[PDB]
Order: sequence, then C-alpha cells, then structure tokens
Amino acid sequence: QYSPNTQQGRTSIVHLFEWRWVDIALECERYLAPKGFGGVQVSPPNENVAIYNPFRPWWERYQPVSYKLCTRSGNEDEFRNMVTRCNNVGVRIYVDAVINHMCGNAVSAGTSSTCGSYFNPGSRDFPAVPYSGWDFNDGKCKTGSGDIENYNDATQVRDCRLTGLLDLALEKDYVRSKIAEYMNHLIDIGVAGFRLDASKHMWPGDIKAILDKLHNLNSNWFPAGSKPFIYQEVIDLGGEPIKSSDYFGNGRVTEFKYGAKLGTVIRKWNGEKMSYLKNWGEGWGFVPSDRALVFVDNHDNQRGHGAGGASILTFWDARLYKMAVGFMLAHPYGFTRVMSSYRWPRQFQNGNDVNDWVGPPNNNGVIKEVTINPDTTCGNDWVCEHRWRQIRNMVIFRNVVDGQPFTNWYDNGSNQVAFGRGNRGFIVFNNDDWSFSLTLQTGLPAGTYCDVISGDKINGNCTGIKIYVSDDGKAHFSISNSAEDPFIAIHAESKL
Amino acid sequence: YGHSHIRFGYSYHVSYCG
Ligand SMILES: [Ca+2]
Ligand SMILES: [Cl-]
Repeated sequence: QYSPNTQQGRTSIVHLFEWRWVDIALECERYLAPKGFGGVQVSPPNENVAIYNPFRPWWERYQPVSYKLCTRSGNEDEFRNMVTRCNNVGVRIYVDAVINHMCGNAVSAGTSSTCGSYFNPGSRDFPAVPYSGWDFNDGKCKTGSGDIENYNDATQVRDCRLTGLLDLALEKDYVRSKIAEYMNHLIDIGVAGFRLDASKHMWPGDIKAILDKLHNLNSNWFPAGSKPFIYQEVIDLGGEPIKSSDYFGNGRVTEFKYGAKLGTVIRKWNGEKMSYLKNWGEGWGFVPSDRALVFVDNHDNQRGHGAGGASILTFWDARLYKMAVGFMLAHPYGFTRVMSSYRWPRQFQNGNDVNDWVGPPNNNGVIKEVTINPDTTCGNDWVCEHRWRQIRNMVIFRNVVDGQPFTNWYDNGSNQVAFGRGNRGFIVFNNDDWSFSLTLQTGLPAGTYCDVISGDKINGNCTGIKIYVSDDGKAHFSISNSAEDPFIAIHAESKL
Repeated sequence: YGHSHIRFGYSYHVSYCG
C-alpha cells in the first residue's frame, strides 16, 4: 500500500480536481504520458447527492448516494475507458474513496442524485447500495447532536457524523464488504490505488479490515502480487489525540504539516526563512518519507479554511506557489501530488470567501470540457497548474533526479537557498528582496544547462536562462528579486 | 460547531453552523 505502483521513473501524481473522465483520458495520452506524470487522483467516481442550494457545489461529491460509478464526471463506460487509456500510456488512476460516510442526515429524501438513485437520509435508507439503519453509527455515537463536536475525543471523531454526514458502521462485516465490493470493482477496472477520504474519521482497524478484502491489482497492467496504493487523508498538525502514525499500518498518510509549514516559510510569516529548510523532511517533525503523501495545497485547503488556514499557497498566489511546488518537487521527501484546480469567483468578506462552495466550470450544471490553448494553458476556467511550464518541468526534474541524495545545500542565512540531488540536478531559490548573484557548487557534470523554470530545452537549445557549469561543478547563478520566477532549476536532461 | 475544524470550505461551514 506504500508503493504508488507507477511506472519506473514517474514520481508524481496530479489531482485532476472535478475533471471529466474523457478529459482525463485524453489528458493522459496528450500530456501526462509524454510529460512524465505518474498518475492521476480522480474526484470521487461514485454517485453523490445533486445539491442545488447552493448550485452544484464541489463538496456535493463527498456525500455518496451509492457506489455506482455515475457522476457529473461520467458513467461507468467513460470511467472504464479513462482507466484503460491511461494505463495503456503508463499513467495510473487513483480513486478518491469516500467510504467514511453517506450524505448528510438532513438531506431531503428523493432521487436528487447524480444517477437518479432513490435515497432517504431521514430513514437511513440507501437502497442502491443497499444500506439501512443497521449500517450507520446512530447507536454508537454518544454525542448530543449526533455530530462531531469535540475533536479531543478520538472515539467521537470516528463514531459520529462528520459535519452531519451519516457515519457508516465500519465494524460490521456487511458494511466492510459493500465498501470492498466497490473498491474491488475499481481495482478490477485497473485503478492503481485509493485516496481514503476522511481517514481521520475511521478507525485504523476498520480500514485494515476493509483493505484485507481487496484484490491484487489487475494483472493486465501490474505485476502479479501488486497491492493497491493506499494514502489515507488524516489531518494531523499535532496537539490532537489522533496521530497520523496510527494509520501507518494501512498505507501512506497525507502530511498536512508539509503545505502548512512550507507556506508559512515561503510567505515569510512568523519569522520563518527559507534557510530553515535545510533539514526539511523528517527533521521538521513530519511522518517518515516512506509514509508521506505530500502536497502544497489540496482541493479543500486551497480555499483558505482547511488544514493550515491562510498559510496554504494556491494558484491565486501564482508566483510564490510555483516556488513552493518547485521546492517540493526538488526535495526527496515524500511522494508528491500536484494540485490542478479550476477558477471560481473568489469573493472575500472579512477574509472569508463566500463563493468557496462554487463547483467546477459548468453550463447549467454540466461540467465544461477542458479546452487547450495554443500556448498549452487551459480555457473554460480550468487552471491546469500541472501544465504550467514552471511546475511541469519540475515534475520532470523529480523524475530525472529520482533516487539521488539531497546534497550541496547552500543558504545565506535568510531566504536565498540552493541544493542539489546527487549529480543529476540542482535548484536555486531567491526569496529575499535583493539580488542573488553567486557562484555555487552544483555537483553537476560540466556543460550548458537549460533552466527549466524560465524555459525549455528544445532542439539542442534553451528558450530561457542558460546555466554554465564548469569542470569543477561550479556555476554562477544570477536571480533578481524582480524575476518572474525567482528560482532556477537545472538537471541532467536539460544539459545541451 | 465552533470554528476550529472547518471542512468543505467557509460557505459550507456557515450553512452547517446554522
Ligand atoms: Ca466514522
Ligand atoms: Cl488530501
């Protein structure tokens, strides 16, 4: 459950948030495969409540109606086709498994669902699964409101309704089998693994009991005996009874400390400086690298009120965001997930965005196609951070430098830092308000290297800055604080 | 319930707190 099951030399996955299945499948073939991406995290593929107040919010997809693969992203045929086409070009599919809960208890009974299945939250009846009142935690939850009130009670966090979402009884073999039936259906279709949504709200033993029911991966695309990649969403910044290490036996865990700390450091908040990133990794109190799923932002916290609050960097802070992602992709700690978002009319009142519920770009609730501009950016309000040259090239950087040790660190005691990855790559950062002009040991073979942040290596020449490494491995770097991207990254495959 | 552990964004939380 720790191995991503990616192809050799593909070290990152991208969260194609609210993307349609056919758009993802085409994206696998036209972009993700040639650009070296390892896999894709898909929005929950199972039927959810259609919520019209507010109008089709993104978070409606975390309120399951049933386990039918039938959503605003596509039907089972489109999903099967996406998984097949992606695997055939070497890009994996990881399913956001919403297994902790059904929809909210106060949702109106009826057929207002993405596949028209009937469901009655009031009576705990989901006949499309089927689930009944026996399959929920009404009895086990000891709290007055039936919801999660006190996060310092680990039992209530697990046994009660997350923001009123009906909490399944994962101790029962019947509930474990229906979830495993659903997950095994996705494994048989060919998915490489799962993001376990709201893992903090499930007991680790219940997770283990479910995972033990899972098949090995589809042998058409995976070696015999391959297990599904498991990364569990557990928000743990410390100081709470639930520790993300409690889930190490089931798979990797989302390290929400990663993006929280990295954002504060790069915003230069709270006296933090980039020079403190020298011991980045376990040194900062993070989970072991082999247990870590890392990211700058996720679909939730990029709206400002998730784990890490205002410190989370997003595409809205594009310049600072690119630096954080570049550092993450350059540093060997953890398995990196790149965020790919859509635009929404962010409207702040008292520092709170009242439109952070807005779902993907749509035409009367129908998600818009992802269109590609001639400059390779996206239209139809899709941000496609994964297609940004500065981020995409760093995804490749991580592939090129895979396995090479963190070495050759430099810092100025402030915010001008650099490091290398063995003899395969070097990266330099200037987050101070003055120029970075210095000659640094890169550890790279002598040659002319294309800076993959400001440009590309195309036809034996660079479209951006050129770095000249001498025979001693030294190279001079000159980065203005007014530079569009105040960081430079070179690697073995950007050498002319 | 409070404002400590917000999930699904601010707008969802405000409607949940009500
Ligand atoms: Ca639970
Ligand atoms: Cl996550």
